[PDB]
Amino acid sequence: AEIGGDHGYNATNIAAGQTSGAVTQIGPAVMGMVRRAIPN
Amino acid sequence: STTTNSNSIGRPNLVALTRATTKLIYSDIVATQRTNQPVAAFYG
Repeated sequence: AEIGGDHGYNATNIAAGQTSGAVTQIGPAVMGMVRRAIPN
Repeated sequence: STTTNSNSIGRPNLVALTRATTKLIYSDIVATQRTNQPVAAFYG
């Protein structure tokens, strides 16, 4: 009967770990970083 | 008749030194653990 819950697909809510159900998140993990390329 | 009214004193003996600081008691009050991030968030 425990519903985990979704996010609002709102970048603010995702970034903040805000869900609609049983579990609040620490935050949206880590995928990585993009650094701007340097010209030749 | 040399007495203490003649003999001079170069410097006093400090004997002892102290400091006006206080006792800090928070270690026994606060539930503290070091963090490794600019933000922390506890789970209830």
